[PDB]
Amino acid sequence: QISVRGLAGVENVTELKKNFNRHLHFTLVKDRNVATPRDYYFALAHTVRDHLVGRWIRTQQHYYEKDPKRIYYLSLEFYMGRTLQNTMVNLALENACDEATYQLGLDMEELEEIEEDAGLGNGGLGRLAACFLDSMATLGLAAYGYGIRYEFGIFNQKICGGWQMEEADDWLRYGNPWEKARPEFTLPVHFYGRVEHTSQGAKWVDTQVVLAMPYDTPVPGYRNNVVNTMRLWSAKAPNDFNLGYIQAVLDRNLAENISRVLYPNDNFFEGKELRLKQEYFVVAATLQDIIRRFKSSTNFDAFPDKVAIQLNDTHPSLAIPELMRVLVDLERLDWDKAWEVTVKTCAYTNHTVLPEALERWPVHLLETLLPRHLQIIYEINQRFLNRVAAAFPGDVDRLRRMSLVEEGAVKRINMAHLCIAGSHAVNGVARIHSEILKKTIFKDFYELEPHKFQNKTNGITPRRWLVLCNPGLAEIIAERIGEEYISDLDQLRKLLSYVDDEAFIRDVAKVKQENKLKFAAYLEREYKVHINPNSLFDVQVKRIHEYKRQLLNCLHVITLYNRIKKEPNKFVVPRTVMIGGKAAPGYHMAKMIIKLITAIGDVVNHDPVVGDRLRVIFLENYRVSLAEKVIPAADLSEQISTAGTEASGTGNMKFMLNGALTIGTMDGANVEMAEEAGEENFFIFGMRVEDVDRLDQRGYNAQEYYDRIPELRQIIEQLSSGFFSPKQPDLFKDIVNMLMHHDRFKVFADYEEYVKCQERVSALYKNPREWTRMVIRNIATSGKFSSDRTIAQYAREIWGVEPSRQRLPA
Amino acid sequence: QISVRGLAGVENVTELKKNFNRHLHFTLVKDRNVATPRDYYFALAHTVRDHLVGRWIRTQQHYYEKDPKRIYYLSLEFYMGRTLQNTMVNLALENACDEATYQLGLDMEELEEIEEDAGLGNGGLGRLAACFLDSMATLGLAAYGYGIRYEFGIFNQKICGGWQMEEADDWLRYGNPWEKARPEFTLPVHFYGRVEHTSQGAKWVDTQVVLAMPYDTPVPGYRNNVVNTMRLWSAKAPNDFNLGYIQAVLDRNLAENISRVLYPNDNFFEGKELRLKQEYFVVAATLQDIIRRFKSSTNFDAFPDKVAIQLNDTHPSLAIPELMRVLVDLERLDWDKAWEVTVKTCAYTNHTVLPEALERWPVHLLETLLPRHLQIIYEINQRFLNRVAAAFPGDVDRLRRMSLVEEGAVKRINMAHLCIAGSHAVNGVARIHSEILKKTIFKDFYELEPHKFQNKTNGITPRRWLVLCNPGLAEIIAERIGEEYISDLDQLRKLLSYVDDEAFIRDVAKVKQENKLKFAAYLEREYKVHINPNSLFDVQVKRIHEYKRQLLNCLHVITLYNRIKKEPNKFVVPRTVMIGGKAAPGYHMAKMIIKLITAIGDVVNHDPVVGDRLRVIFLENYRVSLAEKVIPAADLSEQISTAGTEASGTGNMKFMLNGALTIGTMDGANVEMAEEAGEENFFIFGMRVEDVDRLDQRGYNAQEYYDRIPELRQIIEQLSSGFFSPKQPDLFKDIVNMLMHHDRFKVFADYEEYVKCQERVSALYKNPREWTRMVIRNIATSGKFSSDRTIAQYAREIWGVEPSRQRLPA
Ligand SMILES: OC[C@H]1O[C@@H](c2nnc(-c3ccc4c(c3)Cc3ccccc3-4)[nH]2)[C@H](O)[C@@H](O)[C@@H]1O
Ligand SMILES: OC[C@H]1O[C@@H](c2nnc(-c3ccc4c(c3)Cc3ccccc3-4)[nH]2)[C@H](O)[C@@H](O)[C@@H]1O
Ligand SMILES: *Cc1c(COP(=O)(O)O)cnc(C)c1O
Ligand SMILES: *Cc1c(COP(=O)(O)O)cnc(C)c1O
Repeated sequence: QISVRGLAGVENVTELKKNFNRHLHFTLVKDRNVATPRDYYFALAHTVRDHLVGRWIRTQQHYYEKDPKRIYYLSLEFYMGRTLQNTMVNLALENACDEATYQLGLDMEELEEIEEDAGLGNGGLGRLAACFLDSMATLGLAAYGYGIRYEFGIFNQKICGGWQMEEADDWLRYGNPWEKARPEFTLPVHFYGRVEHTSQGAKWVDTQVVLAMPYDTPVPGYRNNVVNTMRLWSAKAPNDFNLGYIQAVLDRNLAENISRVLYPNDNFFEGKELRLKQEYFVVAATLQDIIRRFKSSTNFDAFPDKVAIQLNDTHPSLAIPELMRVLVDLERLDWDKAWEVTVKTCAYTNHTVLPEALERWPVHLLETLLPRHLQIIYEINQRFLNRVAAAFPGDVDRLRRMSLVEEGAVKRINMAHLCIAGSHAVNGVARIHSEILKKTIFKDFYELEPHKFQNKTNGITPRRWLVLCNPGLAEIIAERIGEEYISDLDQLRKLLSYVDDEAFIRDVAKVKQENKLKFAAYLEREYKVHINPNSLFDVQVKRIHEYKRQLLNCLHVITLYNRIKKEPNKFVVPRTVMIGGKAAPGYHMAKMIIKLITAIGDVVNHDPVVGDRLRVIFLENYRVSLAEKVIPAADLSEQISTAGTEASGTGNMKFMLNGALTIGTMDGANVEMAEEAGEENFFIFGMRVEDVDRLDQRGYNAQEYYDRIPELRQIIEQLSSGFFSPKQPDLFKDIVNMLMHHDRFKVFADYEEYVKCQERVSALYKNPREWTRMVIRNIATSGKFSSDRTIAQYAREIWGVEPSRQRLPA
Repeated sequence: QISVRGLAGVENVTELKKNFNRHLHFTLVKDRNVATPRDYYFALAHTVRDHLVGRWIRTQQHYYEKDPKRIYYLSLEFYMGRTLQNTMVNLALENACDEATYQLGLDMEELEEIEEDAGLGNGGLGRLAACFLDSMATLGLAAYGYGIRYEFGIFNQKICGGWQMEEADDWLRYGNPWEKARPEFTLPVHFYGRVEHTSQGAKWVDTQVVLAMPYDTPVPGYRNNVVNTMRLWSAKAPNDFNLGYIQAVLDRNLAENISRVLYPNDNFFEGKELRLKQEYFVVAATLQDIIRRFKSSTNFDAFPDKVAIQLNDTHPSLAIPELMRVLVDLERLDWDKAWEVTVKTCAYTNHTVLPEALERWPVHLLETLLPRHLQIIYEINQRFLNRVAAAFPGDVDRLRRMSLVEEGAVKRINMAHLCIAGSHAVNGVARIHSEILKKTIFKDFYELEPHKFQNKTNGITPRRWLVLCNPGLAEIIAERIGEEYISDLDQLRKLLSYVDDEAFIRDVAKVKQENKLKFAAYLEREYKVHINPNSLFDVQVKRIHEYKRQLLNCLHVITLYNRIKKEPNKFVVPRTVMIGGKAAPGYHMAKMIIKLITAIGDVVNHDPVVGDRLRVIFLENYRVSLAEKVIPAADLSEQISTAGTEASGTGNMKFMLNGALTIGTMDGANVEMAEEAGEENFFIFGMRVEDVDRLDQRGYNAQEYYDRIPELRQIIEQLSSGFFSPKQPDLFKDIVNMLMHHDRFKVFADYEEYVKCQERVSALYKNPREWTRMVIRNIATSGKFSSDRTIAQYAREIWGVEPSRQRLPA
């Protein structure tokens, strides 16, 4: 049908049909009389997987023979989403499978919808890990992702009575055809116990053992025949575990609970023992696998020449003291040599400055669970502080601020300080964030070791986030500039030559229109909701958090409602305002925000005076597969965090690639996006970081804004008095109280500029030709935000390896 | 190589090789460079499984079109053992796979040893269920086995310091290539709740739900292209289960524990709640599946024409009140009609008369767990007793003895009484056992409903228990009488014509000798134990229980030792005495018996005066795959239970088929075996049932035997004084105490006859030609003990269906 989806050759189609029927009969044990759509999905998935196998085996043999430096990306989250379509895209099989299935009487798009998301992450951090794997494979790097195979991923969100309810995400119920269990590379992981000091060093004894069993998933590069591996560990009890009899077998559950469920926090730390066990489990199993692979090529001088370990935040920070433990206690290296190897091997990426998100583990927990690691941490700390004291003699307060050990009520280990001390490179995730790290929270570290600190601005994969989710747009671009841009996104700059081309303008606007119709139809089918597809699609999708300021969007929505009610017969640009995202289960204020959004919808959507001029829709169960549907359909991307809080953002980038304009603050990567497109082509508003600092010095007084802005005061009075909750008039009083007295994120301070800037959006939308020209200028300058660019920078500036676009043979 | 293993045609071998390599690459994702023997095993298993699929699909379609009466065999145990070799035997693929693997550089016998037993049973009852499935398929019956997929089967036994230690049998760790998950036929099962009585009947409300997910395993018939199904249910929590958040997900374990582990008792009942949940789980899920299949062909008049349910002991007895519940509460049949359907549909097999093995559930447990089932049971009881009272007016004591409800301290439901009341047929498992049921424990029931009571003597499958485990014997038989006997075992009578044929005598004795050499070598390899393969192999393998009298065998062994020590220079026929079997983990006396056996070995095996004249070996981890090795190698089969206690036995039959002579009491099926072979060809000794009764009336006084038999007294003094436990002299005093004061099984009363009869065994073994002639007379008359005979009788006399030897097309 369309060119970027590849060739449907007669031979290839005939073979795909034959293999589909083979898997239906032999693998699934069904005939066509009794097969359901789910059986058809599995038959297709097995058929496509068969095409990965030879390449997977060949890629791994190639790494064994060439022995390149290997890159190990360690993360507690990999937010993969669905695999079927992505695999077909990367192997150039999409049109062939469409034709084969069409010839068998089946619709491939309906089969794709059956697959479960692999939801092994919370949001941006986990999704970044997934983009990165895709880019590493596309760039020919010998890379492995290592994590945990959670039995239950991020919860499924249902909305009941306008409230979030959580359901378990039993993603493995029907089987996962993409993974291969590897019970033969099972490894032991130790917990608890005590330390004995012999004449021949320290020994960690009397430990409890849990087994780590690996499951491997293929990660195909884009049309280069490289298939890398994601290795996820699952927890198993040993067979002599607890070994009256029946209870001992049932208690195997205690050990296997380590890999049971993903902690559903985003930007929020809690010191729970189970989470610490998860973190050590992944590190201990991973490092053993790494060492085994290194020895099969005790000269550890060469270890950093053959191995890089990238820490995705502090969540796998125990890799530092575990590497030391192995080298000192088991391999018998002297401390100083071990430390040299460790620092040269490890690098740390920081993803947040919010203080409540930073991991600070109580010492008593580490003492019980990981007594040897605590000894090693103290020794790292004493040696590190000895260096600080030599460089800044007499600066006793600096010694307290830089310590890995925080004093107090409960002594804690600051894991971020541990990661900086033990890594040769430390990076933030957007230019403004990296600068903030050097000026504020890690200023002391930067002064001691300035060479360590870098920036690596985030990116997204253009395979999933353009070709897969928006083939119509990919196609109209390819018609003009060819297909090379899919793996070299900077080539999108060539589209600036088409900003005045009437045909290109028309085709861009047509693609958006088709995507909006398709999305409006999806909403009627699966959720019984009617929307005007000629309205401006105003979209804010991301996790629910005070810092992301869904509440600021709420206040705009109410403003627009109130203005319609005041002058009902005046024209206004119609909007469909869509907000979606999950709240962490124990985060009360986030749950109240969801309820506010649905309550505003209840009033607005049923007011006959409003008509179809304004609709407010809460999009339930926001996840990767839903992002692939709504992002292509958006007109306006809402990126409105308080300046200084969103370390990067990556949703922002996905919207820019797919032909939405952005309204946003100068925060995170929004800064760089505006720089690349031109500020004239972005809707920028609100306090800059320096303005937030100035208000903090004077003291933020929300009352002042209430007193001076009548439109704002009317909204607060409506919230307080029960206008949006007529049966429970005090329902929203905690939201009102927070906004008026303890708002850390200064929602009222950006309200006036936000409303004014939204009026400019509406004005431009009235002129479709000019809106579309601005869109072209955004898509054309989105190339910097390819994760291929990001990964090339990590490779050259941190890992010491050279990317390659060279194909392996098929 | 050998004829009964089938043809190795060039085409077939070429195809098997190609498919093996295909599964190695695509299914296992390995190349030959990195493949282990376990990978080779899986590649073969997938290759053989592919040959089952078409036949499986075709068989199930055939049943759908013909709509025969369906037979549902309900069991809490299916002791399947390994599947690979059995599948090849039943599809005639054994020589072809041997040749294919040989051509690939692999030894198929080494690959077979990798497979785990499916150990989903305790011993004889579970193994009988497995034999039965094999026979039902071979006889063309539309039969389904239904049970539970335990995550952990019967424990692995290790012997440490001579004591039994238990390890979890994590049989699924590497995957089970034989099963197919069917998550689409998942069904709900209800627990707890309460009953409401409306105007429109009783309603069972406020229940907790557990899901039952089925896994299907193929059961191939012998060369008839029929493949039936074994459907095993696995427990899953619903997704809203308990739905702070993290704990709710971890607590899904509570529901999933239902299918976690097999209770490891043999002939011993304990009233644990988890076991009751297992029993209801299997019944509730099964009956829904049965009803669904019946409706897809509300006229329940025809239900017993299309359905038979066979209850394997009382373990699935809740099927009776559950069928009633469905018909009355959900389908709205009147009680009397429902009851007619139930009784005509259900039939009950009893497997034991020991009072401690009979299920008697406390009422308070049923009241909490299954309140509606308890109401239905009481109503069954009241109606049943109304009939008793009409037939035997004034016989108030009969009403108390026959009640389903036992009065007392704790009121209990007698499940056996429930099964008799609600079934149209009740059978025992050997002629003597069936007679005992009519004269003793169910006498009252027999007087009320004599037509219900039948016998169905047990049997074993000759596919597993001759062709598979002893191909050399199968072959020498086939050379004389052809191959038809494999599915018509009565044809073994033709071998009586060869009792004087010198060539046949030689070949029979040669096969035994080869099997003994192979077994002696297995023992040196895997267990570092040396044995004389010219010695008489004296074997007692079965679960450890007082009633089975492993202790009587111990006393003989000590007697032989003591006689050697007394006259060291006299000739005695050398023996290797092998005892094996598992003890239930909480059965203290069974555990002490194992320790006694190993302690006797410690002394005997290291006494230089004994030499290789006597060796005592405890065979560790006795299970189906070990039975297949040791049974072909045995000379003497020890079947020495106290008369009246072993309902049938089935090990006895396996030994008779494989060319061992039997020493045994007139108990269980030993009676019928002696009748078929002739008493002159069996080593019968000891009290008959009537003799045991006479001693019970007078009172058993063990002291009398101690006082009169000097050889017995010497042994008791050696046990008491520490001769076999020099470091812990009192170690065995509980065994001594039991034998002297509270032996329910009268070990001393059969001692003198047992020793005398053992001397006759030794005398015959000295004359190999006459020993072998007697063996021929046993093998030749073993045909009655085919489970094909047993199943044909169930089919005609209970189920109302006609077996068929007709082949389906391939
Ligand atoms: O660079 C990728 C993205 O990382 C996000 C992030 N920054 N920190 C986290 C974070 C995620 C999960 C969890 C924590 C922090 C703490 C925690 C504790 C327990 C379980 C999960 C989590 N996520 C940033 O907010 C976002 O601006 C950035 O684009
Ligand atoms: O007909 C097949 C065989 O059934 C055996 C049996 N008779 N009762 C049981 C039995 C097995 C398991 C369990 C129970 C009884 C009670 C129990 C409770 C809990 C768990 C398992 C078990 N087993 C008989 O002892 C044997 O003579 C016969 O050949
Ligand atoms: C990209 C993405 C995110 C991150 O969005 P932000 O707006 O950067 O927070 C979160 N969740 C999903 C499912 C995503 O695809
Ligand atoms: C046949 C068999 C049994 C039953 O043996 P009995 O001597 O009848 O108790 C028990 N366990 C295994 C493994 C068997 O194969």
